[PDB]
Amino acid sequence: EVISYGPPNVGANENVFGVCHIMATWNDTFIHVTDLSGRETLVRVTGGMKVKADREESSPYAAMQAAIDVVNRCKELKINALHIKLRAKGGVETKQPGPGAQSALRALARSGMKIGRIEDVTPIPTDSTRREGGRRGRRL
Amino acid sequence: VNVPKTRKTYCKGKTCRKHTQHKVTQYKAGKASLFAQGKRRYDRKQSGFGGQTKPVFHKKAKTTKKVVLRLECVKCKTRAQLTLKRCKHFELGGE
Amino acid sequence: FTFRGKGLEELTALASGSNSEKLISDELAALFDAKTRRRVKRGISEKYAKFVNKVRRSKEKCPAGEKPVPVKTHYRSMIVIPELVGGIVGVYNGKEFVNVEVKFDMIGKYLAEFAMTYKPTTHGK
Amino acid sequence: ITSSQVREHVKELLKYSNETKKRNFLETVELQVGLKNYDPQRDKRFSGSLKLPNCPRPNMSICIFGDAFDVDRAKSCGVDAMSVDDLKKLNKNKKLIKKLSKKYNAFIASEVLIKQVPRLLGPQLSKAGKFPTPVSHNDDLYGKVTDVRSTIKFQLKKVLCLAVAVGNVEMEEDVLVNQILMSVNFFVSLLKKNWQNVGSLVVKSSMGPAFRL
Amino acid sequence: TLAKAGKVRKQTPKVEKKDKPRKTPKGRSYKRILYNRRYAPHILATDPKKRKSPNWHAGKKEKMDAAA
Amino acid sequence: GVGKPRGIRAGRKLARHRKDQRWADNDFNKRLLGSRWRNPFMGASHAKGLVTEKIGIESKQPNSAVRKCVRVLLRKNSKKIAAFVPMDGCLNFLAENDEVLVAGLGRQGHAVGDIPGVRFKVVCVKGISLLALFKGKKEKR
Amino acid sequence: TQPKLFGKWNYDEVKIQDPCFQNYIACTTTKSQVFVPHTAGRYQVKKFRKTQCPIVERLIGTLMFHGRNAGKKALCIKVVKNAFEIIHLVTGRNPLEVFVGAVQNAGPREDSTRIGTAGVVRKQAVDVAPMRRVNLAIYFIIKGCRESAFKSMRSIAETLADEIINAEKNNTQSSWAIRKKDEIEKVAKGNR
Amino acid sequence: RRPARCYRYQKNKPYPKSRYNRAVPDSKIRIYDLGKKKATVDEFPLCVHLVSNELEQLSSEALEAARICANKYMTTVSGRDAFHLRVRVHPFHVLRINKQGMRGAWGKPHGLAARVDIGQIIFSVRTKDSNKDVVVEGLRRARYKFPGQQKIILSKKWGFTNLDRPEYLKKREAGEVKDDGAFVKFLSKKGSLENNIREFPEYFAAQA
RNA sequence: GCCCGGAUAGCUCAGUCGGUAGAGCAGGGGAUUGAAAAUCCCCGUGUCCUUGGUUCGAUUCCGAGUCCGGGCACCA
RNA sequence: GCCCGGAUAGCUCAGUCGGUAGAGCAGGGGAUUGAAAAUCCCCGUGUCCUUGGUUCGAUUCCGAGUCCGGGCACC
RNA sequence: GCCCGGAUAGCUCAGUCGGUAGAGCAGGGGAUUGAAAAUCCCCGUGUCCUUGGUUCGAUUCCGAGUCCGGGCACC
RNA sequence: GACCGUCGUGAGACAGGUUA
RNA sequence: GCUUGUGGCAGUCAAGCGUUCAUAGCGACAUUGCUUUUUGAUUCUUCGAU
RNA sequence: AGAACAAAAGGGUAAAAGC
RNA sequence: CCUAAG
RNA sequence: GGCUGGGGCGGCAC
RNA sequence: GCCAGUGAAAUA
RNA sequence: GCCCAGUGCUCUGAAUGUCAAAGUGAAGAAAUUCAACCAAGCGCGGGUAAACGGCGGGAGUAACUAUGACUCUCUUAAGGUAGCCAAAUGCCUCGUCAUCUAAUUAGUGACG
RNA sequence: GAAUGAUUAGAGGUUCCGGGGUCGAAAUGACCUUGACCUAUUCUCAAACU
RNA sequence: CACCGCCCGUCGCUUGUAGUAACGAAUGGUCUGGUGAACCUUCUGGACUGCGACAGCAAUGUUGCGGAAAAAUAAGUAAACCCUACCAUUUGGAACAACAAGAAGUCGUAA
RNA sequence: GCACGCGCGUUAC
RNA sequence: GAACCUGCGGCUUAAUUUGACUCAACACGGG
RNA sequence: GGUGGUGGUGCAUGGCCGUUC
RNA sequence: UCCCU
RNA sequence: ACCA
RNA sequence: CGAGGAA
RNA sequence: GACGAUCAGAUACCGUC
RNA sequence: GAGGUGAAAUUC
RNA sequence: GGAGGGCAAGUCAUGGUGCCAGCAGCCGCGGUAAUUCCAGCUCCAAUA
Repeated sequence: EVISYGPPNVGANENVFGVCHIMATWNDTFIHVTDLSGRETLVRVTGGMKVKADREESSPYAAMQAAIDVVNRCKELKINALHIKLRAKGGVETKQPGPGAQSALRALARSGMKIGRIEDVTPIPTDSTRREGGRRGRRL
Repeated sequence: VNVPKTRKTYCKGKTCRKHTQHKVTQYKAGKASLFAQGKRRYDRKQSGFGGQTKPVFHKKAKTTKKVVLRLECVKCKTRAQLTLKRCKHFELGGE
Repeated sequence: FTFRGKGLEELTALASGSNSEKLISDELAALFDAKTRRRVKRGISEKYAKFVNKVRRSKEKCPAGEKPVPVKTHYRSMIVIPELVGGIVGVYNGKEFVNVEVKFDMIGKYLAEFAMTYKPTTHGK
Repeated sequence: ITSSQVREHVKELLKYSNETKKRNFLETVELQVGLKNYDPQRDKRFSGSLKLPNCPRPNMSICIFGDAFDVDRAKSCGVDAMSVDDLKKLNKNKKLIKKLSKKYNAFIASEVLIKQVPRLLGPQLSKAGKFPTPVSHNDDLYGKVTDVRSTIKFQLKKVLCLAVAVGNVEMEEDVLVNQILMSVNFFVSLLKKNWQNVGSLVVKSSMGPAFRL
Repeated sequence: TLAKAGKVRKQTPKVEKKDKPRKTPKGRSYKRILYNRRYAPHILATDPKKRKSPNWHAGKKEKMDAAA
Repeated sequence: GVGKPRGIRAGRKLARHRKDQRWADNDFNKRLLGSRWRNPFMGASHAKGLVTEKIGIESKQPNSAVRKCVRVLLRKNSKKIAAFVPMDGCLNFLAENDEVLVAGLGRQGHAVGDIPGVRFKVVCVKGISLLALFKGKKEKR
Repeated sequence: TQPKLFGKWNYDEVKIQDPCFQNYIACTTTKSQVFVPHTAGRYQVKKFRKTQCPIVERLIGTLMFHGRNAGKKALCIKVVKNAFEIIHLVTGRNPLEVFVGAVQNAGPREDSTRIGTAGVVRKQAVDVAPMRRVNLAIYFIIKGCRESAFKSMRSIAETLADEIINAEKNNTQSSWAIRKKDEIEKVAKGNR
Repeated sequence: RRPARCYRYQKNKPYPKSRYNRAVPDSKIRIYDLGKKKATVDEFPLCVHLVSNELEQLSSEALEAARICANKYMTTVSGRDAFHLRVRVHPFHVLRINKQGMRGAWGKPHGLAARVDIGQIIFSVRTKDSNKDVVVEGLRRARYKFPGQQKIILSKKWGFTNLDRPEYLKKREAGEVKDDGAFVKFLSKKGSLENNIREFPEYFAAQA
């Protein structure tokens, strides 16, 4: 049969934890899963790996596929619960989550997955540095 | 310029004589390196510095080598007989 | 070696037959198309008769020097009568009079059919 | 496996028996191989004995036919029939061309086909066991049936098949296995490269096996 | 242009002036006549809002008699 | 209070102020800067001159017309003058090289609304008032 | 007694299993059980009358729809009757219980609404209604018949017959009708 | 041009410079008859001709000028019906010029003239009696042109003209050319015809 | 003069360790369209450079030929 | 004067191997506009400079020439 | 100064291997407008610079002068 | 000897211009 | 230094200009020449001093 | 014998030397 | 340049 | 390299 | 097994 | 000012192709002759001009007339930017207009 | 006013294929003007023509 | 005359204009360094002449004294002229250039 | 009136 | 788009009467 | 000096009609 | 229904 | 008017 | 003319 | 300033440096 | 795969 | 010296002219039926 690799410990009452990082830009979306120490990468699915048109590299659809794609890979890691660290290029950019955000989570919950605690880790700065554009910014 | 592979060009050998269809290819080349007396002695310089030999060789060619026609019967059993057609450029049987 | 429709002479005897009364004896009638027969059998004018004789004098008096006296008319509605062949009648169209040499073939046909009433179109721009 | 053990298939394998002493009657050994495994047509043989040396062993009815004159080319002997009114209906196909060209030996008939042999008569039969070989087909199929009956040598054609011999009971070793090789020529090697072209085989005499590879 | 100088006047038909029937009194007399033809009590009599234009008599022979 | 100062001791101030703030008047600024003396007539009311040539000028804006004009040479001044010849046939009397008497048109500056760069009127030909030449019963040479 | 269709087709031979179509079809009513598909009814008056129309009357209507050639129900009632005989001679089933199925299948369940903003032509996911679904189904079915029916000796009563059959089967290779039925959903499933 | 020094003599056999001297600077007088051509061969009779008495090379261009002033008057006081000025010299011999700064040089062609043998006829024309002095005075012109020269001679023939042959053609009243033998009389001499003649004809051939 | 790589659809190029020839673009047909794109389906053509041998057969395997591409070394 | 380079549709310039010749712009006709632009559909165009010669066939390959171009003329 | 060049209506300007003379603008008569610009048809106007030659005839093909118009001028 | 332009990779080279 | 094309300079013929007339004053075309302070050819004399 | 005989030009060539 | 352009 | 109306650029009567 | 053998090619 | 394509310089860089001597393998009976891999270098990739040096060309293109901020184009890195002149660089050239002279192939001031 | 191959110029065709005109004008007979080949003439030439 | 509305600039065209600064010239005025007519005064000078005494009665003559013309003199007032600086008022100048005004010129469209 | 450019329509594949 | 029909433009013509021109001209002036 | 005029000005006008509707 | 007119 |  | 492009 | 795109034009309104 | 736009494109 | 307005005075169905000649202090007149031009008539103003 299958040769799983999740630690040698099962139990339909023993929860496994995986920290899922999700960055949702207005261009691309990321979905990452890693040890609760976040120093060893496991699963990594981005909208780009999911569609052809660069404009769709964001999409709600790309979030579904990249999301469900990870859950499958996760049942094999023997992990059922996921901690969520949600972000969105905080830096000096629209500190607002993208679109493929509420879409990704939703997909993980539906396709089974148990959800641990949920954080928002969009890096808000104390100061700032001259943003996109300048003085007047995107005009038109 | 259109030759015709094999054609009864009388010939002999002998131990044959008379005619005999001859499969006639043209002649190629042949390496020498490290056998030729040309070498056996022409290995020099003499020797902490050199140059070459009086004929070596930049002259002025002719832009037309020659056909090394190599007629050769099969009944005569021998022997691949060379001929000499001169006019280039050209090529075997067309025609 | 060429001939003519129904015999130019038979008709001169057919038209000027025993009763050479009405320009178009009932004889010539059998020859013409319904439209023409209609008209003659209906009510043909007399003027068409004095015009007739006007060609008459033109055809004889003229020497064999083949120089016919052109007869002028507006009666474009006239249907060429057998004896009308040979003379050159000038027919009005709109501007002036048209001189046409009457051949045997143009009989039973409206005298107007030859006096071109308009100059068709040439072009460019 | 072309190794020392050849004389283990020969010398060490020449008195195996299956009972007591070693009997009291004559012997019967050889050296098994084949013909060329080519396809019994294009290229697989030529001329030259080993030997070898043998003949039938059991039956010899092979193949020879074509016209109404090919029957007598199998009357004072014994062969198969190609028929006349069959090359336009059923003298070849699978179990047909077989029949005439499918016996054991090979073929020793003549030639006559025309525009029909790329998938029927001459065709379907080749690697099966025949496809127009060299049997001096001109005077008949008997004199060249010295290459199709006895002596031999060992005409190896059709499907595998061949022969071998050297001594009688016991008196061969290096020249026993090296007699088996000697019992091989234009069947073990030939012109441009031919020292080997197979995988394995068999041999013995009557005892038990030979090479245990 | 130039040669087009006085095009108008040259083209104008010289009409003559009505040789004075009698005379035009020049002096206190003229000022008198005027006083009479307009500010004499018979005109200041009728409405000061309905009295005529000192030149409605544009020289109209038809309205010239209707008034007098 | 307003800008002006109301002191009995500050008369001087008000005085100088008026003399100063007064330059803002063109009418003042004009005569004050001997400007009148620099014009073609040199202040004068009229000027004599010789006809340099009769030229015509085009009307401006809503008007389109050939105005009659004479280019004159003033005597002691010696300047090129643009002079509009009045009424109808007028230019028909001005012979080239005759003596002409010119005067301005409504306040020396803007020409009549119609004219372009003309600032003068012609009143005499060979010393004969134009009006005089304009009415037959008067004069002609 | 029960008035069979065209005189030989029991109406009660069918039932609408799916609840969707139950009120958006005619087989079910007492008033619907007609001998002839001609009622010169007054449907198309209120804003949902169309419902109460004996499913086949609808078919006939949608059928006499090509300009010059059409506008005469008289005939069309025929083309539909023969077509029913012909559908029967092949699956010997109550041809209403065939046409009916076909109606339920050939109706797209999804469409895309063209919503363009300043030149760009965008689309969205839209779920197709029932009344609209049936309408599309018939319109579609018939639409196709004429397709081949043109310069062909094949007749409408034949083309149509051959259609109603495959349209019930969902045979995506034999029903110009169901082709769109699938494509419309597919393309629509893309724009969504 | 280069003057007339490469002028009248010899100093060189005759380099008619055709096939062998290819580059003959093309001629100068591509005229020859310039006049009342297609003439009558009766009509414009009595010819006066211009003979040159002096083995010279009446140059190229020169012969031209001849023609020029020739026609000039010919016509200018007698008409296009009056002349016919048969060229009658004509200009072969391509002469040459000269130009390793003095070492062996042959000529490169340099203009074609012609050899008036002393007695030869040059630019000689022909016209009717009433043209005499006309023609005569005119040809004078030329003599004054063209490295002269000069016959301005009055003539006869033969029959390149009138031309005495006067008593002759004035005698061949009856006929024109052959004559010749006596046989296939296809020059309508008059009058019968063939029959009679062909009688007399062999009637003598037989006398032998 | 040696030493590597190639030769395939009109273009650019995949390609069994011998059984089928395939993408991408161009081109074309259609839906959509203010315009043009981008979209979105459906197609089009192949001695797989040539010549022989291996094999039941061979784009493929090997030799040879021509061509183009790479490279590296000399040159009296 | 010597050695070079072209020329092809109305224009600016592609292409050929000896069989075919093109594009952009212009232009002609409809469409949008109230009307012009723009934009959208449709469309037609060639002595391939003249010239002899070769060839079965020449815009193309030779030979001569015209034009418009550029480059040398040093001791 | 010698080497080419243009001369054509009111002013600026082209010509089968001669035989005929042109647009443009001025221009007056219209179409057009509300009137006018613009625009589109029409008029008109001359040895095509003076001589000599070539031809059936020359504005043109020739030859010289001619006026104005670019390139050449001790040691 | 020394400027520049202009050709040349360089050395230099200009019947080019400039100065002692 | 030859030679003189090219430069320069004169000359014959007389169609023309010169309003009337070819020559007072000039002369197309065509043609004969002189000139050696142009220029061009040529290489004889002089790099074993100009 | 004005053509043709690869190609330059000339010679040659007619039941051929051309086809 | 011609396997026939021998 | 050479032949060259002196050398040269050019051309090949190399 | 093989004489039968199909298929892309039959083996102890 | 703008040009890194050219020549030079110079960087960890290029997933791959040459590339010598020893060293290795294969074949003969060896001599010897075929092999495979193989440092640099090369070629591929990048930066680099206060490094050598570079800095285009023709067509159309109204409101007498000539005209180009216009666009069309074919095009090599880039297509001379500020600035500056008949200047010690300018061919024609004694440039054209002034200015200084009675007079200017000189001067100077302009203009491209 | 001989072969060939060049070149002048007009003549005569009781002559044929076309560009200009005519009674003219669509198988117009008939003459007509430039070419197009004869026919007796004219002019001047040839290393690779006689 | 109401967006097929208004409207801006480059260049061009049409009709025109000579400003501010500098320089040139003219007139007038002042400064700097010199030449210096004329005249008041001054020191001279002393023809000519008046007086007294002596040579004669007288014309004349000697001398003493006094007035006194020309000449010459120094300091002075200082005309004119020149040179060196500066002021004022007028007036002048050109191709190309420049400025002014206008438009359904040309290219686009700023507002 | 016809080289053509538009606009209602009639008949039809 | 097609052939006819009819109106408008255009170009012809002796002459092709003329009105009307984005809906608010063109089978409309009962054309 | 009139009659009459499908001759000119719909921007000289009545009357009427279309359009905004 | 207010996207288009 | 566009939507169907 | 074989159901008709931009509209 | 160098680049992408947008445009009939963009060394401009967006985008990469 | 990022990034960036209405779409994409040089960019990583 | 004027008679559209300011600025007192023509509502002449007046003649000529036709953005021409010209008027006009400033508004503005004038492009075939001008209340401002040329002129007649009649008017107004100040009046030697």
